[PDB]
Amino acid sequence: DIAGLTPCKDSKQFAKREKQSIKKLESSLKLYAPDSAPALAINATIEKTKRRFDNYGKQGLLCGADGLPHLIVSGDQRHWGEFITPGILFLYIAGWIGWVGRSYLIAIRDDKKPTQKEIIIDVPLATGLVFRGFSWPIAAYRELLNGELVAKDV
Amino acid sequence: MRDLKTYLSVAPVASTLWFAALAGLLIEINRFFPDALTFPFF
Amino acid sequence: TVAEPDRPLWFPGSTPPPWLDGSLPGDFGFDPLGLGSDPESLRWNVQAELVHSRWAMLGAAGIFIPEFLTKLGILNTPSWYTAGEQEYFTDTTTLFIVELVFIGWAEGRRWADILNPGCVNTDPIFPNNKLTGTDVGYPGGLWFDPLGWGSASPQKLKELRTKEIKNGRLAMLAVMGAWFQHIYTGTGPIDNLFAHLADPGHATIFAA
Amino acid sequence: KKGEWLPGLASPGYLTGSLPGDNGFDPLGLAEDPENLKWFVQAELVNGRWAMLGVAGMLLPEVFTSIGIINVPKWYDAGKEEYFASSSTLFVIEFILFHYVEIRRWQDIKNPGSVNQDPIFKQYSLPAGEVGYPGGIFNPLNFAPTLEAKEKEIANGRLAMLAFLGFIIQHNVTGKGPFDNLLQHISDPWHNTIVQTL
Ligand code: CLA
Ligand code: CLA
Ligand code: CLA
Ligand SMILES: CC(/C=C/C=C(C)/C=C/[C@@]12O[C@]1(C)C[C@@H](O)CC2(C)C)=C\C=C\C=C(C)\C=C\C=C(C)\C=C\[C@@]12O[C@]1(C)C[C@@H](O)CC2(C)C
Ligand SMILES: CC(/C=C/C=C(C)/C=C/[C@@]12O[C@]1(C)C[C@@H](O)CC2(C)C)=C\C=C\C=C(C)\C=C\C=C(C)\C=C\[C@@]12O[C@]1(C)C[C@@H](O)CC2(C)C
Ligand SMILES: CC1=C[C@H](O)CC(C)(C)[C@H]1/C=C/C(C)=C/C=C/C(C)=C/C=C/C=C(C)/C=C/C=C(C)/C=C/C1=C(C)C[C@H](O)CC1(C)C
Repeated sequence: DIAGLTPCKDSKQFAKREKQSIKKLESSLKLYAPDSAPALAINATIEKTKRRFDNYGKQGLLCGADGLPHLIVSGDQRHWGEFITPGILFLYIAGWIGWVGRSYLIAIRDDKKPTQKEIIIDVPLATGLVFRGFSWPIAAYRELLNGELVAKDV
Repeated sequence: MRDLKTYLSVAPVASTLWFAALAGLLIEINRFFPDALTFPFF
Repeated sequence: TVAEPDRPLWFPGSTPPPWLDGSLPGDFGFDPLGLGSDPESLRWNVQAELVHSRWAMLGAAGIFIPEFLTKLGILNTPSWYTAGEQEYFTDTTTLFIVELVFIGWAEGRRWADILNPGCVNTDPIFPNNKLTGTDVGYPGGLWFDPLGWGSASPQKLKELRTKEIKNGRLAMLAVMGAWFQHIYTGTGPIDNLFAHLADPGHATIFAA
Repeated sequence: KKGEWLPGLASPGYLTGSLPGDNGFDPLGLAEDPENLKWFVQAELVNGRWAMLGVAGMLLPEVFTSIGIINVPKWYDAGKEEYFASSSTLFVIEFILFHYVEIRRWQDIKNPGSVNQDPIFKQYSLPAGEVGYPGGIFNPLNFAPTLEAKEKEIANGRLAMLAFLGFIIQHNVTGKGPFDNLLQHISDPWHNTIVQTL
């Protein structure tokens, strides 16, 4: 397949890794009471490990010669879940954060003692401002088009 | 009360409460959807 | 405000805080931590105590009478504590979410007036209905004052509001006590009352 | 009394009820700028008209087919049915036709009245209306573009937009069209909601 990698569900090294992982935990479960707190905790993580391997298999990840799920970021549409849709989500959240911060800075820039509102947050103003980040992309686009995102005069 | 509200909004305390809330949120999210290497919904 | 200078205090002999001049219904000068030294915060907390006491009076009724009336064999209400999961015609989520929108709109109306007194009084469909009350927390209206029992000159009404708030403080403590009693023991409140009255010297919290 | 989305909250300063459908609803401060507002009123109108047409064509055929008059596919399937032409052919046709019409509309948004006249026949222009509601030939029955009439269009358009949101989310989590959803709910309501769906 892409870059010579093979679908983990059909790979052999990916399975071997899963069985080996599951094997060692089972050993930790032994030498204790069969239904003890520690034993119950070990069981829980065994089931968790089995779920993680099956989830990896289901999502169609690519496995190399070591059986480790490699991530493709070239833009192939069979793999947007690996980098590009999480990337769009990140860009959204980071723009939210930055836009809210910038909005706040602009709003408090007009007092006489603006540093007072920086070492001691005006939380009412901040809570009024936080939710504009939800629409930050449209606001920023229209601010760029308006020409008011970038300060002229500098 | 007013002054307690002020002090509770000083930068270090505001930021520790913010980051504790953020940590709680991320911890719970990964407690419900653990071992996530991708976005598998759409 | 009638600044009762010599009202009976919770701690006799000690001066009440300055922001508590007896203006509020049932003011006994109790604010050691000074949680209400701000006029806006004072107002907000007056609203909070009132709504808490009303909810808690409704809850104290709905806990203590059904089990005092099913202890005696009148009907068969289950234990108020585990009364949450005994299934009904639907699931808890459908009823909770349906009720949340229902309860939510009324709460929003209260917020609209708590933060802006007398700006939501009238009805959105038939604008001729006009909830009566002129004080925040005391909305009146045909809906909340059909009997008009306390629309008289501000004398009896002031002693009527104190009555409400005192019953309400008692109810808040009552409801919390039933929850604490139900967590510590494993019985019902009427059961605890009957036991402590059967053997007062020995059947108390110092029984574990 | 310009309408209030939240009875206890005052309305923003940039909104002054001049525009039809103004209920003081802009919590996120999206139109604090006049030019932003002027662009957004056009955006809302065109989105709402498209949504009206869209959920009309999405829902009305469904009840028409489910009461046994026509036999149309589901909207989430009708694209797969093959028609007299390839799908890509239809797509590029629509692309070229839409590109010319949208460009025209854009040129009038940017400079009102600059594209009123027919570019082929130099007679047959448009009467000087106002941006967003282009009268003339786009108004054959010649109804009165009254303010209350404009408000009705804005009110309906917003309802259609919410209806479309509902249609797509409903189909994504349920697995079927809108009318099947409604009849299957009102069949037994207390056990057919989102709670049971999720
Ligand atoms: C370093 C070289 C390079 C670069 C730059 C790219 C770039 C790209 N490749 Mg490619 N690729 C490469 C090398 C490269 N590739 C190589 C060497 C191979 C062979 C292994 C491939 C094989 C390959 C395949 C097989 C495919 C791609 C695809 C793609 C595209 C996927 C992303 C997309 O569709 O657009 C962007 C996606 C979006 C959803 C757009 C949303 C982004 C928004 C608009 C920006 C967000 C900003 C913010 C949140 C909001 C705006 C704010 C602002 C207004 C202020 C993309 C443009 C895919 C493709 O063809 O694309 C369709 C695909 O099929 N590539
Ligand atoms: C309003 C918050 C804010 C915003 C919008 C930006 C925006 C930007 N920063 Mg910056 N930065 C910030 C805060 C912010 N920064 C703080 C607090 C620091 C001190 C650590 C820095 C240190 C910094 C450096 C050293 C550099 C930038 C750079 C940049 C530019 C490139 C993006 C980047 O790499 O950032 C990087 C982001 C960081 C290094 C850390 C960000 C800190 C947090 C995430 C933001 C704080 C938000 C605020 C506390 C929330 C208050 C909201 C209110 C409601 C209370 C970009 C325009 C780079 C640049 O010059 O571009 C060419 C660059 O080299 N920033
Ligand atoms: C609202 C008033 C009220 C009343 C009338 C009662 C009555 C009773 N409680 Mg109870 N309780 C209350 C509140 C109340 N409680 C509150 C708020 C809590 C949470 C701390 C508790 C927690 C509690 C526990 C854990 C237990 C009881 C128990 C009991 C029974 C025996 C008393 C005892 O031994 O424990 C002492 C109870 C307390 C020290 C809490 C009382 C403190 C508040 C402030 C009430 C003060 C009374 C008030 C000032 C005067 C009442 C006015 C009027 C009705 C006379 C008894 C019938 C015991 C029982 O089950 O009997 C076997 C028991 O196990 N209560
Ligand atoms: C509201 C409430 C309870 C509501 C419960 C309801 C509605 C339950 C309804 C039910 O449906 C359930 C769910 C189950 C159903 O089967 C039955 C019922 C029962 C019908 C309790 C509040 C209970 C609230 C309580 C007890 C609060 C106590 C606060 C105190 C003591 C503070 C005092 C001070 O703050 C001052 C005033 C000044 C400061 O300076 C100093 C200090 C000391 C801090
Ligand atoms: C255009 C549209 C849909 C168009 C659909 C079409 C053409 C369907 C076409 C077809 O069906 C046919 C006919 C036949 C089928 O066989 C095939 C398809 C192809 C299926 C929906 C828009 C849908 C648009 C939607 C849902 C918009 C939602 C906007 C919201 C909620 C914004 C609210 C706020 O913005 C305010 C108002 C104020 C801000 O301050 C705060 C917030 C909260 C942000
Ligand atoms: C703790 C404990 C323990 C032990 O063991 C046991 C016991 C004994 C049980 C306990 C105790 C308890 C208690 C104390 C309780 C109390 C309560 C209360 C106070 C209530 C009130 C309660 C009160 C109440 C309800 C009241 C109510 C009122 C009302 C409805 C009114 C109404 C109305 C109005 C508005 C208006 C109009 O015009 C008139 C009318 C229509 C008429």
